[PDB]
Amino acid sequence: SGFRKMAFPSGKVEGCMVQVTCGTTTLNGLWLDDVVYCPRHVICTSEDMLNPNYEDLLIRKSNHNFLVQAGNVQLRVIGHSMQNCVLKLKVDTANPKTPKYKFVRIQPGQTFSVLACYNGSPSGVYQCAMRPNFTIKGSFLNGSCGSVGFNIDYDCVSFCYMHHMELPTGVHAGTDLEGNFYGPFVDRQTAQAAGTDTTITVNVLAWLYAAVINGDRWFLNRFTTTLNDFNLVAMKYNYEPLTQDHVDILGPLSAQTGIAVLDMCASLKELLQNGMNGRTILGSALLEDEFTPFDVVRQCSGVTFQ
Amino acid sequence: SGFRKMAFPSGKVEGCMVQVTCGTTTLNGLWLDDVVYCPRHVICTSEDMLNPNYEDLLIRKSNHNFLVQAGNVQLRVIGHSMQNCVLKLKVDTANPKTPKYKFVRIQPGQTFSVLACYNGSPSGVYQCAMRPNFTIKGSFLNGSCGSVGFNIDYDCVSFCYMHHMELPTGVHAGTDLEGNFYGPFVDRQTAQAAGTDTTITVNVLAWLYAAVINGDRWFLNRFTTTLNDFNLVAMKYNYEPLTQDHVDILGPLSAQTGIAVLDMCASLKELLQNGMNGRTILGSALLEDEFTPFDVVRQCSGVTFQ
Ligand SMILES: *C(=N)[C@H](C[C@@H]1CCNC1=O)NC(=O)[C@@H]1[C@@H]2[C@H](CN1C(=O)[C@@H](NC(=O)C(F)(F)F)C(C)(C)C)C2(C)C
Ligand SMILES: *C(=N)[C@H](C[C@@H]1CCNC1=O)NC(=O)[C@@H]1[C@@H]2[C@H](CN1C(=O)[C@@H](NC(=O)C(F)(F)F)C(C)(C)C)C2(C)C
Repeated sequence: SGFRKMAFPSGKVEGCMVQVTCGTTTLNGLWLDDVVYCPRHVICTSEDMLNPNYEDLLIRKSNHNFLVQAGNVQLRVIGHSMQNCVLKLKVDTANPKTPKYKFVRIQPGQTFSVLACYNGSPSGVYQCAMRPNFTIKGSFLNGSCGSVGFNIDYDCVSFCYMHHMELPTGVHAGTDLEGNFYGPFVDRQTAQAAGTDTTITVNVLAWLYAAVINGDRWFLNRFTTTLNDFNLVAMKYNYEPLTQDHVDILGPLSAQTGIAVLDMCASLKELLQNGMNGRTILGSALLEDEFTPFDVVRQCSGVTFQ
Repeated sequence: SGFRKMAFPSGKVEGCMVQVTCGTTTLNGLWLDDVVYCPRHVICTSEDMLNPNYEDLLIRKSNHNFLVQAGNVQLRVIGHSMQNCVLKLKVDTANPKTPKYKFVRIQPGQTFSVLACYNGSPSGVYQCAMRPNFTIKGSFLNGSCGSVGFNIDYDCVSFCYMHHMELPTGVHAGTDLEGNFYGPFVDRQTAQAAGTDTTITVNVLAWLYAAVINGDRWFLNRFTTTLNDFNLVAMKYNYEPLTQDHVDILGPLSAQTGIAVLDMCASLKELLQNGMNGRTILGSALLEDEFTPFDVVRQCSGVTFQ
């Protein structure tokens, strides 16, 4: 029993972190094979960050202007290219610790582990969800850029995120490992808005199923509803509209507990309309939306990795 | 900015996990140097767990009754001893991945990372606090025993916990790495009570300081209090009594924010007496007590590890 927010083991990603310095600016890089990936704003000064022209700024840089360091060991840079907002530095040495990996673009609602890094060294690991507004709720300070997000599929590390910036509301923004930002964000120190953040409904239902599995089920009322009537109520609370695809993904949880998705939707409706009354669910006084149906199944089975 | 519950990177501990089988019972072991450590109830059958006599049960076991497996590789057991509730199996091969380590007994209120394991393979990592009642709020299923808790001090892994059992209220219990349980718990399948769980006051104050650091400070009232008047109110809410040692540990946070500990105590008093009114602090509708002053400082600086 017990339900906790859990990150994937980070060992396979720890071996891929390096420190990338250009001028005075130092950040983290991801060393896979003979390529190091980092945010392209490593070439900027503080002044440049205000309105950068990355092409012109990069045109003044050679391979020798990039200091790539793995522990107390320097890697020799023999190539460099800008791919969208990421800089790829080709090095003469392949990472002997390169795991089986792939680059993926995660969808909103999906979760991933973040290994927060400073000066190429891991500081900590935590779980995040890609919000519907393409922001994350992380914990990143100066030097954290280049810290990556990932999932583990038994032996294969799937990289999905690279940290670039923090927005005015305290939330975070970054790119996939090809350099494309999630959301409308740009890598420039200029005022940018995240936009209305909605609640990942399928994840809230998955979290209600974990609560039921773990004996916590006071919220289960005797009512039921329809997808359109539930959606009509959920949109009033800024909840993402539940679809038949979402219903099918909740399938294994619905089967393991004997509770129809539409019955669980009606209990969610009464929780949204009447609140929690100071009571808790899994030790929380709010409805939690950062656990996918897969996160709940993995934890209610104990899925292990290599 | 941003404040998240963060586990230490788990790579150094991943290399120490092995699978220990005795009869049909399989659990996790911690392989450091030429010794493997696991819960002594690996020698029990389901029936034995009801009222075990570990000495007599162990007396029927030889080195060859213990199957120790690292990946798809068997370790040859050449010695075995019971140290309190842990079984230590001496193997012919030292772990080539043994990091710099030490065994420590943590105090209540202190936190640590748990690398949850099944069949010797890591499944996930999360942070826990040793409650004042010597229980933890984990996420452990069948096979999770032998999963360990640890802290990292730059290069040195400090092992402080080994999982053994789950109590009736869903909470967890285990031992240090010498086999002594935290709390009054025994490794026997018999009804056992955790006892009244109190709130780690110094940690709640540390979490209020992280909230202030991260711009969240609505709760800051214009009142102040004394240690005895605050304690008189905190004991009514099952809060651990704040001491001058606690005040001194909050020092760096008090200095970084310009807020006296006793002023922060008065705001905590009004939060306990009048509630949060549906408002949140760091995205939480409850007062959080699983972040020590050290956890807050580490995150509001970005302390990194080897
Ligand atoms: C990279 N190490 C940091 C990560 C930041 C540091 C504070 N917390 C973080 O997440 N990235 C930056 O400092 C980026 C960088 C220039 C400005 N910057 C920002 O994150 C700024 N944000 C913005 O201007 C905004 F709102 F548009 F996102 C900052 C004001 C420092 C928070 C570049 C190139 C975007
Ligand atoms: C070891 N792999 C498991 C971990 C358990 C499995 C479910 N979640 C956990 O934390 N340890 C056990 O199954 C231990 C083991 C016998 C019984 N057991 C328990 O945890 C039981 N608890 C108790 O009887 C109680 F309340 F006293 F703690 C159980 C009923 C299965 C929860 C031994 C030797 C203690």
